[PDB]
Amino acid sequence: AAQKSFRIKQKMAKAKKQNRPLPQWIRLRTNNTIRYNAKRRNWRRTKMNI
Amino acid sequence: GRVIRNQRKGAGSIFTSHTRLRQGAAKLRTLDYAERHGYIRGIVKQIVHDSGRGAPLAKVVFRDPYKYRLREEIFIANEGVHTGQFIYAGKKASLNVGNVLPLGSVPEGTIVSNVEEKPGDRGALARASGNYVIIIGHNPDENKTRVRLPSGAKKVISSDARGVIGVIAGGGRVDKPLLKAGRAFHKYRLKRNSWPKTRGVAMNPVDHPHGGGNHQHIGKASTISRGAVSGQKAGLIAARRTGLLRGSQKTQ
Amino acid sequence: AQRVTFRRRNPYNTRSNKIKVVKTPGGILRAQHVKKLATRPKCGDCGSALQGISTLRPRQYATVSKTHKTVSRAYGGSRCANCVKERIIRAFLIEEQKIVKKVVKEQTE
Amino acid sequence: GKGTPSFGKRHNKSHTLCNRCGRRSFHVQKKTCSSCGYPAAKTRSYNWGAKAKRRHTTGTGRMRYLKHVSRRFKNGFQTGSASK
RNA sequence: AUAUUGGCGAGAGACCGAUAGCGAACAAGUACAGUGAUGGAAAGAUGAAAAGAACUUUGAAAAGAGAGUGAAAAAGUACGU
RNA sequence: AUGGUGAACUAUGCCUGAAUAGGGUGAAGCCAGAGGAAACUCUGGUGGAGGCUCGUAGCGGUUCUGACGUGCAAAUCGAUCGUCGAAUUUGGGUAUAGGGGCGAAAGACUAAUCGAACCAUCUAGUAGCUGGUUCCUGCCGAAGUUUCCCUCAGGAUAGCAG
RNA sequence: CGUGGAGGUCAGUGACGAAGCCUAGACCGUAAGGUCGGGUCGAACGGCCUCUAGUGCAGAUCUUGGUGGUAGUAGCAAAUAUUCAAAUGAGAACUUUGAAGACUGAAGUGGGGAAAGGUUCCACGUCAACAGCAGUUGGACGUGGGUUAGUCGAUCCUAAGAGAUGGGGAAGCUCCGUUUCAAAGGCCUGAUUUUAUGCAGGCCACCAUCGAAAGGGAAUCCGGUUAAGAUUCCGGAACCUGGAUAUGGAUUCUUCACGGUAACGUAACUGAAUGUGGAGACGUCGGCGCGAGCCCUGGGAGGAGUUAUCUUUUCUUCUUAACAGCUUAUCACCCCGGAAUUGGUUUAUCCGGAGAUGGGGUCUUAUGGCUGGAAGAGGCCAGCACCUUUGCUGGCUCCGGUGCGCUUGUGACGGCCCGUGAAAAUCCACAGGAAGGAAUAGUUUUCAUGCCAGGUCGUACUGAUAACCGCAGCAGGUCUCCAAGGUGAACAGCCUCUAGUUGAUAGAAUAAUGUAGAUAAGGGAAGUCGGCAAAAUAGAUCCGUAACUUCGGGAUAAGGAUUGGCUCUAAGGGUCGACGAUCAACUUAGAACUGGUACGGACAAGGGGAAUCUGACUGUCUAAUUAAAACAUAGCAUUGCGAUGGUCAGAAAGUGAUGUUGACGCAAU
RNA sequence: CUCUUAAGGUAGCCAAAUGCCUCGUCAUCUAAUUAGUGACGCGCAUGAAUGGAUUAACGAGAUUCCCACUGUCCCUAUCUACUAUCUAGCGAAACCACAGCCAAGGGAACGGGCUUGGCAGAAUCAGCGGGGAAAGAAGACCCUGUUGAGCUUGACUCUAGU
RNA sequence: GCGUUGGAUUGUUCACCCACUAAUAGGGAACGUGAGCUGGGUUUAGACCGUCGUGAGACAGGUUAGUUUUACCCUACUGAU
RNA sequence: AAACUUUCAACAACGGAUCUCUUGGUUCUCGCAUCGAUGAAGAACGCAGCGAAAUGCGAUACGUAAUGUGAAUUGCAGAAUUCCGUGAAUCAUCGAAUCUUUGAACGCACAUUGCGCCCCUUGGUAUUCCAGGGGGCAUGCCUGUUUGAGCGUCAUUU
Ligand SMILES: [K+]
Ligand SMILES: [K+]
Ligand SMILES: [K+]
Ligand SMILES: [K+]
Ligand SMILES: [K+]
Ligand SMILES: [Mg+2]
Ligand SMILES: [Mg+2]
Ligand SMILES: [Mg+2]
Ligand SMILES: [Mg+2]
Ligand SMILES: [Mg+2]
Ligand SMILES: [Mg+2]
Ligand SMILES: [Mg+2]
Ligand SMILES: [Mg+2]
Ligand SMILES: [Mg+2]
Ligand SMILES: [Mg+2]
Ligand SMILES: [Mg+2]
Ligand SMILES: [Mg+2]
Ligand SMILES: [Mg+2]
Ligand SMILES: [Mg+2]
Ligand SMILES: [Mg+2]
Ligand SMILES: [Mg+2]
Ligand SMILES: [Mg+2]
Ligand SMILES: [Mg+2]
Ligand SMILES: [Mg+2]
Ligand SMILES: [Mg+2]
Ligand SMILES: [Mg+2]
Ligand SMILES: [Mg+2]
Ligand SMILES: [Mg+2]
Ligand SMILES: [Mg+2]
Ligand SMILES: [Mg+2]
Ligand SMILES: [Mg+2]
Ligand SMILES: [Mg+2]
Ligand SMILES: [Mg+2]
Ligand SMILES: [Mg+2]
Ligand SMILES: [Mg+2]
Ligand SMILES: [Mg+2]
Ligand SMILES: [Mg+2]
Ligand SMILES: [Mg+2]
Ligand SMILES: [Mg+2]
Ligand SMILES: [Mg+2]
Ligand SMILES: [Mg+2]
Ligand SMILES: [Mg+2]
Ligand SMILES: [Mg+2]
Ligand SMILES: [Mg+2]
Ligand SMILES: [Mg+2]
Ligand SMILES: [Mg+2]
Ligand SMILES: [Mg+2]
Ligand SMILES: [Mg+2]
Ligand SMILES: [Mg+2]
Ligand SMILES: [Mg+2]
Ligand SMILES: [Mg+2]
Ligand SMILES: [Mg+2]
Ligand SMILES: [Mg+2]
Ligand SMILES: [Mg+2]
Ligand SMILES: [Mg+2]
Ligand SMILES: [Mg+2]
Ligand SMILES: [Mg+2]
Ligand SMILES: [Mg+2]
Ligand SMILES: [Mg+2]
Ligand SMILES: [Mg+2]
Ligand SMILES: [Mg+2]
Ligand SMILES: [Mg+2]
Ligand SMILES: [Mg+2]
Ligand SMILES: [Mg+2]
Ligand SMILES: [Mg+2]
Ligand SMILES: [Mg+2]
Ligand SMILES: [Mg+2]
Ligand SMILES: [Mg+2]
Ligand SMILES: [Mg+2]
Ligand SMILES: [Mg+2]
Ligand SMILES: [Mg+2]
Ligand SMILES: [Mg+2]
Ligand SMILES: [Mg+2]
Ligand SMILES: [Mg+2]
Ligand SMILES: [Mg+2]
Ligand SMILES: [Mg+2]
Ligand SMILES: [Mg+2]
Ligand SMILES: [Mg+2]
Ligand SMILES: [Mg+2]
Ligand SMILES: [Mg+2]
Ligand SMILES: [Mg+2]
Ligand SMILES: [Mg+2]
Ligand SMILES: [Mg+2]
Ligand SMILES: [Mg+2]
Ligand SMILES: [Mg+2]
Ligand SMILES: [Mg+2]
Ligand SMILES: [Mg+2]
Ligand SMILES: [Mg+2]
Ligand SMILES: [Mg+2]
Ligand SMILES: [Mg+2]
Ligand SMILES: [Mg+2]
Ligand SMILES: [Mg+2]
Ligand SMILES: [Mg+2]
Ligand SMILES: [Mg+2]
Ligand SMILES: [Mg+2]
Ligand SMILES: [Mg+2]
Ligand SMILES: [Mg+2]
Ligand SMILES: [Mg+2]
Ligand SMILES: [Mg+2]
Ligand SMILES: [Mg+2]
Ligand SMILES: [Mg+2]
Ligand SMILES: [Zn+2]
Ligand SMILES: [Zn+2]
Repeated sequence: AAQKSFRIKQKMAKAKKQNRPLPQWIRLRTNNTIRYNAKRRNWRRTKMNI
Repeated sequence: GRVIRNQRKGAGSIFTSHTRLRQGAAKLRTLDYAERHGYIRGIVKQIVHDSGRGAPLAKVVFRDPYKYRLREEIFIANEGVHTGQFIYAGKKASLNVGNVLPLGSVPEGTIVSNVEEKPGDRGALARASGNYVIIIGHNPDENKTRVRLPSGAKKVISSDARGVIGVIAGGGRVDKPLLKAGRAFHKYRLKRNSWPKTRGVAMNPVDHPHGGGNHQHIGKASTISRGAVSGQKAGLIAARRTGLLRGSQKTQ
Repeated sequence: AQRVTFRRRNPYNTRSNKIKVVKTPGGILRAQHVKKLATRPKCGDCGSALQGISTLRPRQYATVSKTHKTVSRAYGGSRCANCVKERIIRAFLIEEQKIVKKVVKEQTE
Repeated sequence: GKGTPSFGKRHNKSHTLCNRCGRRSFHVQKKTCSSCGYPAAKTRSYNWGAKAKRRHTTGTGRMRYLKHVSRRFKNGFQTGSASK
């Protein structure tokens, strides 16, 4: 809203920091059934609902 | 099958009075030693409009008898009361318009306003614009005063109950046609959400006892017993009689 | 012509969001937010505006010398000159009437 | 109206984040969380809501003290040191 | 002595074998929907071992054709059958 | 049925804000003039009233029963329209919650849900009613009739069959 | 007969290939099925005797998943519109740049914001997916950068209201109530200074807290700066709050100032408790006055355009912030004076012996003027140097006019109400006179200067025909500020400037039938349920206007006439000294002339009348098939009720609504 | 003159948005009128705040006539844009027992199939609305159910309140 | 074989009258024909009246308002390869 | 005769059935009794050389201390190979600590990373203003302590 509470900004900061693809050195680990970031969010597809 | 409008009014959610603009409760002074034994002189500082009320209020400032300060009181202005006028309240105050006197201290035939029902309740009777109480007599033994109320009822009150000499100002107000739904709107906007009123006969049966039917009609007698219950008491509750009033009032 | 914008985040034409349009030394038009105008202090007896007393928003009176807020008279920046004169006359005359009432009561007995 | 045009007027949150559970179930006007019941002392739960109890019950977090209570019991709530 | 679809620790089964069995064998009460109470999935399998295809060639590239690894590429991660 | 969740839509009250070209008409009050014995009357100006009016922005939604009707759209689009300074329009805050609210009243509205919202549980609710009911071959092989039933799309009973 | 699993057995089959799967190949059985060969494959499985069951599918608008025909089909057609060239690139209708043509046309397709979103902002790389064509581009993908405050908000205040406590109710979750049936108190200080506290002198309490990013509110502006931040950064210049404070000034020998008749003036010019007052603090409309910005415009100093011809021409720059000093109003007030021959006076008729007009003064400082800030800034130019940082060097940035103009602020008024149009925090002042005060000196941080500090959170961007909601990049919905020229009554329509966009899949044809827009001889509603649809009318000026009427209307009734262009004519003003001089803007009326008799030339823009039914009217509702005669309404009538009450709430309450009420009221019809 | 009621519909008004008969009768309106209007009234079944009668003004209300006006029509024609069409790219859905030429017959009494005839030649494109008793939805009407729900009432049985 | 009409009133089918005409015959085709239209009527939900009903409500009684969806498939037909 | 349609086969597709697997579930049995104001369960936000999650943890942050084992961890990087050692480890064990903001949640509030008060201490002359560090201030109830109130009331002086 550009006049946001610190709580909202903090959740926004966490979302920005976790908005990234899978680290590519994962998928080299020994067993590693993890293929991709299945929790990837985008502002155009799914709303954070705060 | 539904809770009717007069039943919903009791919850007081949207039916509370719109009291934001009001000046305060209109009351006599607290019945104290000065008024019980002598009189106290205050001064009328303002005659002001009260929202939702027809009669104007008078802000009367008295000296505090026990602490150096002023005590402002909100009286209902009697007709003829003016700003800068000295108001006298007490057993020994003079029979002058605007003075507050015990009912026993005024002669028979006196016209008073804002009359206490009990001594010290600070005003209950004849408070609406143009209304007044008439002293019709005293009973000194078992000290009481018989008075005529605006409704025509005769009441016996303690001779220590106070009233204000004169008639409540603003009289004749209901003599002007409102002429307009808009004027009724603005009248009730400052009183309460009781307007406009849908006729119960224009509703459905679920909404009102009078609702339903292939024509709009009550269907049963609109005179409803006093012993009826909530949801039934729509129409003429406990009517002694109906029809155009022909003849004289004041039964014996 | 040059069109201006509000400078605070309030976008509504409220009483505390009044703007004038000033031309800057940069040669451009710009909105300038203007405070709400002050009301003249008024007599406590008659309600007229008090002569000689400065007209500021309430808290600005603390940032100003006593001269701006008072008048050199018996009721300063509280009551007007005519109201104070009326108070003088009423006090004097009513005290005299009180003395003569006391004398009348003492000599009617 | 009442469909697509009326959905355009949805910009005022009835609920915001709850301090206790973080679920965005704190009713702004009621000042009450519809999920955990904050600010009531008890945590809202119902036996008709078995799935919700399962969602929020003990063990759904890290348990942070209780995960070690069991080992401490097994060792008898000892207090000293292992004494090389 | 009795109870115990919770907790902790164990031993089992003529039980089910990834549309079954708990909703969830997997970053499952997750992703996602709803203002909210709540609702709530899908999704296991290269190969013994990545040895996960060096190198050449055509193509802007993706890729193709070869070459090669491998027991098998009629196993090429779009992977057992 | 029990226990919960909703007034971000909308209904209504309250609190606090905001918004509404340009025209027509020309009410009180006021000025001058004329007439009259008087009571008073008349004329011209001024003025700028009204839940007045034409008509923008608004707000609404008549008719085309137009467009679309696998839509731009689970209600829109175009023209034509009602209204447009107060019972006006609207933001935010706030209150009212399900046999409850709210209703200038249509059983309307109460989050695409209303002649009783939504959510979960009771609950795999009951169904004389509809649909389905999964391998082969061999042998035997019907009844729609009797009596009774709040029975007449059902059952019991006897009969027919194994 | 077949299937999953179980006991026994065949010391059964099997990596030299179990199971599974495929196989118009073979055999057995009436059949359910069984067996074999071949291919594929890779780790288990079978015959028989028994045991056991979640044991056999074609259906259940069956469940889950997958897949078709339809079918390269329906379609990708609203929002005027694109074109040329170059660059980039593998590839260009769509990217970039340039050129052109257009549009939004200031009630924007512009510039900002609130809610919401949450990184979408910006840069670099970059096109697998997404952008219903494309894509080298992107709100995409990958990696990073980015949001700077004492002064802008939140924070503080209270509003409707929410809600602890004390108490009461409730089995209870909890409910009521918000100052109440409460022992609800800290902040001041003589003394105590065994210590500025306890005892011990004395002054004030009908009470938590939450509730506004649009209400109230301490204080900041200009210029510059970034890829992206700016009232936050930088430069300069201010201000407020809290504190500390020392000088100067002021005051005091008549201690707590002088002046003015007065209104009041000032650099100050003591002032506790307590009280009082003011500000905060308030509706709406109308005309009038004034200011600011904008619009228009003259001269001049610059730059640009046109120049066959004309145009001393067309466009453009010429600016001045917060803050500070001096000065400046309407209103109001004071002194003199005493007014009828009543005068003054507004557009609007109010004012005067309760003292007018007049003469002279006082005041608020909205606001304007000058100066400082501040020309050093910003703007417009010119002349040089340039592998760069870029360097510079100069000049000018001036003086006016105008108004029913627009936007806005404001003042004095006027109209309106049975409507009279918040509260609190906070700040100030007064009354009072507690106390404290001077003479090799006391007093004064409301005068000046000087010193220190001002925390926390937000701050990017969009705000929508793509950043919100509507399943989406959806023709829907979603609050608000600013607002240029012309025509015109006009924020109408139409065209244009600044700014922005040129985005909607395209190319080629031009059948039917459509959707949207139009025209039509003669007739003129014969069509049709019905004039549905369409047409006709339309602006302004002048004339003329009926029935009926509640006398207000009806009414733009009806019905007519005129309207362009051009050249003139007349009338309506300001300032200054019966006139003279000077200056200025439009509105109205008329005349001649003129023309393919056109002229509200586009745009814009009533059809009218005679009646009947019905509802008085304005207003309201079935969001999404009904706008009506339905509802409401004012008016009328009836009913209940005098508070230990009427009506209505609550499970109960030491509980509520009406009620901050009182019969001219509330409640029910 | 009777029977008779609580009272017997008064003032008004009417084939009216209330009149069955009924397109009532008379008049007017027209060439022609189940329409409109004005009258009449033993009025199935008009009528007095369940308001009667009337009413200026107002009305996106219902209706009749007239003038104007017109493609509503006689009776159609033509033009423009965008589609449709063809192409490059992109690319769904409804629906689908199997499918798709008729006539008659019989048949669950209206066949695409069956019988008897007629016939019958690949693959197709644009249109079209006869048929597919086309699609959309377990008919909303009707009936049945010992299935409900909304609403009402001296139904049965209760209940808050009082 | 060939034609069998234009109108006033009414949703109307029917009827009735005006009028022209050679004549203004009767009928069928799912009482032909609504993915051909229209929607005046009937026949949802709004509303008014009359009679009936205590009432909610009823009325082959009257009155006013009231969303008419889809073809691109197969055949048939019209044209066209 | 092609094309086209249909049927079958082979190979290739589409799709993910079948078969075989199984650190999962389900049911039965046996044993045990241990959450929290010494702040629980739950929540938010952070923490790694390179992590978005799961898991672990709390500014001592995929952990510190202690004990045991005895040489790893591993995807890369780095370190180390003394590793015959108080010593690797994403080991096990776990008795000592840390334990942000919260939460019954406790100074008052909380749609605020809002607002106080007390003590010690540090800096800015500083008891008073501002700031930094540390430690505290909820309610009900119980026992006790201290200070009090009430002509409720006793005694003494009077
Ligand atoms: K009413
Ligand atoms: K009724
Ligand atoms: K002064
Ligand atoms: K409009
Ligand atoms: K129902
Ligand atoms: Mg009424
Ligand atoms: Mg109704
Ligand atoms: Mg009822
Ligand atoms: Mg009743
Ligand atoms: Mg009705
Ligand atoms: Mg002054
Ligand atoms: Mg709804
Ligand atoms: Mg809300
Ligand atoms: Mg599963
Ligand atoms: Mg697999
Ligand atoms: Mg193999
Ligand atoms: Mg709301
Ligand atoms: Mg109008
Ligand atoms: Mg529309
Ligand atoms: Mg339509
Ligand atoms: Mg269509
Ligand atoms: Mg109804
Ligand atoms: Mg069952
Ligand atoms: Mg047999
Ligand atoms: Mg029986
Ligand atoms: Mg049957
Ligand atoms: Mg089994
Ligand atoms: Mg094999
Ligand atoms: Mg086969
Ligand atoms: Mg294997
Ligand atoms: Mg089974
Ligand atoms: Mg099957
Ligand atoms: Mg079957
Ligand atoms: Mg099926
Ligand atoms: Mg399926
Ligand atoms: Mg196509
Ligand atoms: Mg289309
Ligand atoms: Mg277009
Ligand atoms: Mg370009
Ligand atoms: Mg345009
Ligand atoms: Mg344009
Ligand atoms: Mg960008
Ligand atoms: Mg594309
Ligand atoms: Mg592409
Ligand atoms: Mg990005
Ligand atoms: Mg501020
Ligand atoms: Mg409470
Ligand atoms: Mg607050
Ligand atoms: Mg504010
Ligand atoms: Mg910016
Ligand atoms: Mg600075
Ligand atoms: Mg002096
Ligand atoms: Mg004077
Ligand atoms: Mg100023
Ligand atoms: Mg404005
Ligand atoms: Mg910004
Ligand atoms: Mg922005
Ligand atoms: Mg914008
Ligand atoms: Mg969206
Ligand atoms: Mg003009
Ligand atoms: Mg014609
Ligand atoms: Mg013609
Ligand atoms: Mg004609
Ligand atoms: Mg006709
Ligand atoms: Mg006809
Ligand atoms: Mg007709
Ligand atoms: Mg029309
Ligand atoms: Mg006319
Ligand atoms: Mg007329
Ligand atoms: Mg009406
Ligand atoms: Mg009006
Ligand atoms: Mg509707
Ligand atoms: Mg409608
Ligand atoms: Mg009515
Ligand atoms: Mg009669
Ligand atoms: Mg009649
Ligand atoms: Mg008639
Ligand atoms: Mg006719
Ligand atoms: Mg009567
Ligand atoms: Mg009647
Ligand atoms: Mg109207
Ligand atoms: Mg046939
Ligand atoms: Mg037959
Ligand atoms: Mg068939
Ligand atoms: Mg045949
Ligand atoms: Mg053929
Ligand atoms: Mg068709
Ligand atoms: Mg057909
Ligand atoms: Mg059925
Ligand atoms: Mg059904
Ligand atoms: Mg039965
Ligand atoms: Mg029932
Ligand atoms: Mg038919
Ligand atoms: Mg048909
Ligand atoms: Mg149809
Ligand atoms: Mg038909
Ligand atoms: Mg109809
Ligand atoms: Mg109906
Ligand atoms: Mg009746
Ligand atoms: Mg019927
Ligand atoms: Mg902790
Ligand atoms: Zn005064
Ligand atoms: Zn919660």
